[PDB]
Amino acid sequence: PTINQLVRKGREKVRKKSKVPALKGAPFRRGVCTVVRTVTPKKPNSALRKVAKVRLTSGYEVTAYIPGEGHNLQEHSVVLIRGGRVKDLPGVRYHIVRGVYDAAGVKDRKKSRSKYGTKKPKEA
Amino acid sequence: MVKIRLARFGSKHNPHYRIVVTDARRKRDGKYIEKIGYYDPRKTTPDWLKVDVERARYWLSVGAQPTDTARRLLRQAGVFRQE
Amino acid sequence: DFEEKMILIRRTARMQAGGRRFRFGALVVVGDRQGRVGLGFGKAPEVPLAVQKAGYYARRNMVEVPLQNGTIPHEIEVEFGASKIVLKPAAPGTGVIAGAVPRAILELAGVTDILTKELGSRNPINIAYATMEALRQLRTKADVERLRKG
Amino acid sequence: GRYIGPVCRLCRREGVKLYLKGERCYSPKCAMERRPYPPGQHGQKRARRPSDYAVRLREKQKLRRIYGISERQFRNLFEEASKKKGVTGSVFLGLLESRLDNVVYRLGFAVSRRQARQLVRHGHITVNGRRVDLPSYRVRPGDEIAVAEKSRNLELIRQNLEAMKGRKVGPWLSLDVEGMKGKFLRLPDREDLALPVNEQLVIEFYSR
Amino acid sequence: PKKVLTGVVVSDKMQKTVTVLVERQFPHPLYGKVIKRSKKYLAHDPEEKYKLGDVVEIIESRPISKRKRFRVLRLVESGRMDLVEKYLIRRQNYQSLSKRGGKA
Amino acid sequence: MLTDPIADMLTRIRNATRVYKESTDVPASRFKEEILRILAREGFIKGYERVDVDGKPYLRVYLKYGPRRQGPDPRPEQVIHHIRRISKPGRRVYVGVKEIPRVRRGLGIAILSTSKGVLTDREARKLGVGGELICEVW
RNA sequence: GCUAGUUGGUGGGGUAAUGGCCCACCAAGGCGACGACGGGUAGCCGGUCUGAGAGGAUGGCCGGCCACAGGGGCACUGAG
RNA sequence: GAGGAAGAAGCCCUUCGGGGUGUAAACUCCUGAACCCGGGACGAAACCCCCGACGAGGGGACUGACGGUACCGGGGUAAUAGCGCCGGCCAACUCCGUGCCAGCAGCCGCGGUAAUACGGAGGGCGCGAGCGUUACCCGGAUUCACUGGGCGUAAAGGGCGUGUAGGCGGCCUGGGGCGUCCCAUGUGAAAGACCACGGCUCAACCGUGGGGGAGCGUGGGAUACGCUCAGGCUAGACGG
RNA sequence: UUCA
Ligand SMILES: [K+]
Ligand SMILES: [K+]
Ligand SMILES: [K+]
Ligand SMILES: [K+]
Ligand SMILES: [K+]
Ligand SMILES: [K+]
Ligand SMILES: [Mg+2]
Ligand SMILES: [Mg+2]
Ligand SMILES: [Mg+2]
Ligand SMILES: [Mg+2]
Ligand SMILES: [Mg+2]
Ligand SMILES: [Mg+2]
Ligand SMILES: [Mg+2]
Ligand SMILES: [Mg+2]
Ligand SMILES: [Mg+2]
Ligand SMILES: [Mg+2]
Ligand SMILES: [Mg+2]
Ligand SMILES: [Mg+2]
Ligand SMILES: [Mg+2]
Ligand SMILES: [Mg+2]
Ligand SMILES: [Mg+2]
Ligand SMILES: [Mg+2]
Ligand SMILES: [Mg+2]
Ligand SMILES: [Mg+2]
Ligand SMILES: [Mg+2]
Ligand SMILES: [Mg+2]
Ligand SMILES: [Mg+2]
Ligand SMILES: [Mg+2]
Ligand SMILES: [Mg+2]
Ligand SMILES: [Mg+2]
Ligand SMILES: [Mg+2]
Ligand SMILES: [Mg+2]
Ligand SMILES: [Mg+2]
Ligand SMILES: [Mg+2]
Ligand SMILES: [Mg+2]
Ligand SMILES: [Mg+2]
Ligand SMILES: [Mg+2]
Ligand SMILES: [Mg+2]
Ligand SMILES: [Mg+2]
Ligand SMILES: [Mg+2]
Ligand SMILES: [Mg+2]
Ligand SMILES: [Mg+2]
Ligand SMILES: [Mg+2]
Ligand SMILES: [Mg+2]
Ligand SMILES: [Mg+2]
Ligand SMILES: [Mg+2]
Ligand SMILES: [Mg+2]
Ligand SMILES: [Mg+2]
Ligand SMILES: [Mg+2]
Ligand SMILES: [Mg+2]
Ligand SMILES: [Mg+2]
Ligand SMILES: [Mg+2]
Ligand SMILES: [Mg+2]
Ligand SMILES: [Mg+2]
Ligand SMILES: [Mg+2]
Ligand SMILES: [Mg+2]
Ligand SMILES: [Mg+2]
Ligand SMILES: [Mg+2]
Ligand SMILES: [Mg+2]
Ligand SMILES: [Mg+2]
Ligand SMILES: [Mg+2]
Ligand SMILES: [Mg+2]
Ligand SMILES: [Mg+2]
Ligand SMILES: [Mg+2]
Ligand SMILES: [Mg+2]
Ligand SMILES: [Mg+2]
Ligand SMILES: [Zn+2]
Repeated sequence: PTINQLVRKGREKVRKKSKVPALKGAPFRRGVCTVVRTVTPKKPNSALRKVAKVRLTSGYEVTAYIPGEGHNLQEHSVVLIRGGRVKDLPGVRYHIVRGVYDAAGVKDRKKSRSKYGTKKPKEA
Repeated sequence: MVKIRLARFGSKHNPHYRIVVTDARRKRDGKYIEKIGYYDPRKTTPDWLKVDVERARYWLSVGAQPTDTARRLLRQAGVFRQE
Repeated sequence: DFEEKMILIRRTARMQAGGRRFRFGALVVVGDRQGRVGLGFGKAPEVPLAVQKAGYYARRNMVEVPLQNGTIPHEIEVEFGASKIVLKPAAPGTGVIAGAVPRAILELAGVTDILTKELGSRNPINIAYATMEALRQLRTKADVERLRKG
Repeated sequence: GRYIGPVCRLCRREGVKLYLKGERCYSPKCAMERRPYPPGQHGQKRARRPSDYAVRLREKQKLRRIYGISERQFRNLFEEASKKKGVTGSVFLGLLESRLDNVVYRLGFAVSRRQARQLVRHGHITVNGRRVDLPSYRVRPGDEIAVAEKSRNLELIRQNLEAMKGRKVGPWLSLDVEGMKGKFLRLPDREDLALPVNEQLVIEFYSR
Repeated sequence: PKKVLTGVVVSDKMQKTVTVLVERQFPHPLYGKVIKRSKKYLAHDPEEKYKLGDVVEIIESRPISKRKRFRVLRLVESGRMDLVEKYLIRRQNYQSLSKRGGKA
Repeated sequence: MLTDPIADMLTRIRNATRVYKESTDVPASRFKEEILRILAREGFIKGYERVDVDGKPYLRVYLKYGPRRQGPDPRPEQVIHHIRRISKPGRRVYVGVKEIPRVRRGLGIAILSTSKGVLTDREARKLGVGGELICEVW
């Protein structure tokens, strides 16, 4: 564009849209489970991914993924949302933090324990 | 009434003052009108007190009122000597 | 004498009745770190043969780089295809700040302090080619002097 | 904490002799003797063409494992060197060679840089007369690096300083075996140094 | 120093008050090209002396009315509505920038 | 209109050298003439001279080139490898003395129009003045 | 497209002081695409972070200025 | 910390000969963080009092929260290590268990009985009083392109005119100097940032000193270019 | 019919 045009309209700064509206962008947000369903992923995957509807304190009701081998989440299970998309589950943009609130850490896990919230086991 | 007092600079347990000319009503470590010396109460260097008598003499000549301690440092730096 | 650095080797594919037939391509830089570099892009059914040709084509594609205390005598911007490469003269102790492809050309050319930037299409092939051209277009006060004397 | 663990294993990975031990890393046994292949269950298999990154990283791990410093510490020094006027490369080595714990080693008061570190921390060393137990202390040209009088009669200080008798020292230093003193004459040039490191590759590692 | 500006009188419809249009010229902060900007100042004319087309010098003065902080200093050149024209026409265009039109 | 006479001249020079002309004409103008002197003096062009092509005043610019060359494409290297208009109508460019650029670490030249006349980036620096940055050449 | 204290004038009132700051009365004016008006958002700065730079993003702590003291409005006393 | 086996046991891998963990451990010998005992601060020298003049000078006395802390001396025990990762990007590979399940996943993608990608294990790579995760900012992103982009077929030429505002504008002279350029000069608080010395054993954190510029104000100067005013010209334009 |  001519410099004149630039003086006339200038350039437009490009904004960025959040991938995780868990308000205040806050690192995490608290919620209560509404449902604890199971879900089938999109091509070319197949399985029963574990999901939960959470009624966030932010005033939102989003679908959170429950990582780990197995879980212990019922309805009124209060939990912490952190935000992490699940690639094959369109719609799931948050992960549930294991080890906080009613969500148990993953039992028996020995490797990436920081994630999955699993205290270190001692030996003999 | 304007003052010639000490403003604190340094670290915790490590004070270093600036002999300063500031309005009495202003914050201690606030905006001062002029710096005219410095003081290291711990004398960590041979140079723990400089003043510049010429300027200090000026402010006194216009109503500057020194704090008791500011006065002692000023004296020690020959500000009031007259012999 | 001549040191060789392999820029990239790739397995390309052609199609035939019943199945696809392969072939390899290799980019090789050669230089004495004394001011001479050559680029070669050899292709053959096998990697090794590919690299062989690469080297060969390179030695007959040498360029005279006017080093001046480990650096270039002036900035040049060369565009090759949609690839653009920028070369800026730097002082001692800067090193060769450049991406893998142009870096290899430059080091083997005996450049030790240079500033660069890859713009536009970063196709290694075309960037490799833009670099050689840049070095090739470099001139020296002397050269300018003879061009303008007469 | 500065590492603390199997050391003649780091030598093996770098495929080069790192005299971390010292006394034993001389008498055919630093493992780099009849076992110069990296440690691990796969240690003897053929290695693949290391990636440029890999090569820069290994070289940086080499130089840094020599002075036995942490990455945090090591990095800060590099930065200090990038700022400083002059070739941000030789300077960097110079700074490393100025660490007290290192100079203590270069003057042979200790056998290794690890052993030299403990000697400083335990206060058996002195700069310009005053005690100093800071391994990271930077020795400036002109400083005198002696041994605590109260230490001059230490089983270890005698033995090491004894064996130093007759041996020459870095062109930039100067020992006094008798009085157990020494002087940091000048920052060594790269020419004065002679370690298995390609400094440039380290600068490159931190440009990425 | 009290600011002194220079502009054209584009309104003598106020009792002892003239509207002076002042033009500024300067490099654009980011794009460089020299752009032209301007502002109308209400100045003081106690004698109702100055009139349209009048190019004058305006000087920073002690408040005279709300938004009237300048007194006319002197005449630079008289009559020249060519300027008041551009101004007047420009304002006319505005009639055709709403819901209706204004030919051409 | 012509809009930018100076640019028109730089381009005629550019276009002509690209097809290796002997010389090339450019509608004459004082200002343009001052530019040419710098080009001549600098050895970018053999020289120039006023001419009256069909009544009107022009300026024959005599172009320079390197020697014939080896291999395919024996065409001579250009003396004027680059000639770029910097300041232009509607986007004028001015620089202070400390803002005068250094074309190709000195191998090139920048032509400024200062209140002390038209000068090269070095000349200008010497006379300690700045002005409109007309163009760069190398 | 906006405007009636609205824009300007005379006189007054008020204040340390200019001023539609307020009031009488006279004039029709004033502002707007070089956006007025309306809506949204936000204390501003020294500076901080990033960037080769130009830029981009930002004010926590510290220093300067401003604003507020449950929400509005109001004067009194005083150099303030 | 130094020494310490052609290299225990256990665990892992095995072609089954052996290879790993690994000088690592065990042990031997040194040094002694913690602790224990002593000593024990600077920060505080004024106000005031006496002399002298309630001055200048000169004496005198009081006052320490932190703190019995900092530091100093003596004695003195081998004395916490975790966390992430190992398909490519991206440093780091094997066994078993799983069977498109259970699950991983930043992007590309892994799992359908021979999975270096899942879970465990051995080994390995990074950092290490931290490692990881999430969130947000700049970067890379010349991916809003002033520096530094584009629009025939990739996203992009308005369906075409007429023409308002505006932007831009040929060749000579001469005024004026608005833009522009130059010299002086005021301003550019302190912190901060850069540099040089210093003070805490280093550093972090501090002081002290030095250098700096845009911006704007003022005074003076220049006039090539842009601007403006005044003349002129005929190649652009229009007319006959 | 789906995934390679
Ligand atoms: K090209
Ligand atoms: K209107
Ligand atoms: K800012
Ligand atoms: K006295
Ligand atoms: K695995
Ligand atoms: K970004
Ligand atoms: Mg959230
Ligand atoms: Mg499905
Ligand atoms: Mg699948
Ligand atoms: Mg994510
Ligand atoms: Mg999925
Ligand atoms: Mg007072
Ligand atoms: Mg006040
Ligand atoms: Mg105040
Ligand atoms: Mg391949
Ligand atoms: Mg050459
Ligand atoms: Mg081509
Ligand atoms: Mg292109
Ligand atoms: Mg691209
Ligand atoms: Mg440096
Ligand atoms: Mg009035
Ligand atoms: Mg007047
Ligand atoms: Mg050109
Ligand atoms: Mg300027
Ligand atoms: Mg009044
Ligand atoms: Mg009054
Ligand atoms: Mg009003
Ligand atoms: Mg009034
Ligand atoms: Mg305006
Ligand atoms: Mg707010
Ligand atoms: Mg950048
Ligand atoms: Mg950028
Ligand atoms: Mg801001
Ligand atoms: Mg309020
Ligand atoms: Mg409240
Ligand atoms: Mg109230
Ligand atoms: Mg209130
Ligand atoms: Mg009072
Ligand atoms: Mg050991
Ligand atoms: Mg004390
Ligand atoms: Mg008495
Ligand atoms: Mg008395
Ligand atoms: Mg006294
Ligand atoms: Mg008291
Ligand atoms: Mg002790
Ligand atoms: Mg790898
Ligand atoms: Mg994992
Ligand atoms: Mg630490
Ligand atoms: Mg950008
Ligand atoms: Mg984008
Ligand atoms: Mg552009
Ligand atoms: Mg594009
Ligand atoms: Mg299209
Ligand atoms: Mg069309
Ligand atoms: Mg269309
Ligand atoms: Mg038209
Ligand atoms: Mg027009
Ligand atoms: Mg013109
Ligand atoms: Mg001027
Ligand atoms: Mg200035
Ligand atoms: Mg400042
Ligand atoms: Mg120090
Ligand atoms: Mg300073
Ligand atoms: Mg004319
Ligand atoms: Mg069917
Ligand atoms: Mg499938
Ligand atoms: Zn070793």
